[PDB]
Amino acid sequence: HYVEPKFLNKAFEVALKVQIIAGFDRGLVKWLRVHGRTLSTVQKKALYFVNRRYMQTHWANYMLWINKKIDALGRTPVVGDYTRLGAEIGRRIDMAYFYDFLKDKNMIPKYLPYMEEINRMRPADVPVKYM
Repeated sequence: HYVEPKFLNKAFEVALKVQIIAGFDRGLVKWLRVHGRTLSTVQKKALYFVNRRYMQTHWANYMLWINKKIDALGRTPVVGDYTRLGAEIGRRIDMAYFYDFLKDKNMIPKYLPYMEEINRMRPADVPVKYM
């Protein structure tokens, strides 16, 4: 049996997704400390979904940046490198600018079954596509 190669080691992909989602979520918690009493339970879940889907649709953009950092290391990369880079993305995207738009313009998405499915996944399992 042939083995289909992966385009990024699974553990490396997992470190990126865990750290990006964790960082986006940390900023959502700080934003909800201020605004959470003005949002319904389903609206708050929709914003958690927004975090995961934002990572998914910006994945290829992040990979371009990650790969330049990896090429600059001067050695074989290891999982810790992807943890550090995913945490940097997780902290630097100022998602509250988007939360403010969604709240202030009454644009928080209607919460749907597929969104709850994505929220209930482990970050490690959230699907990404390489392009």
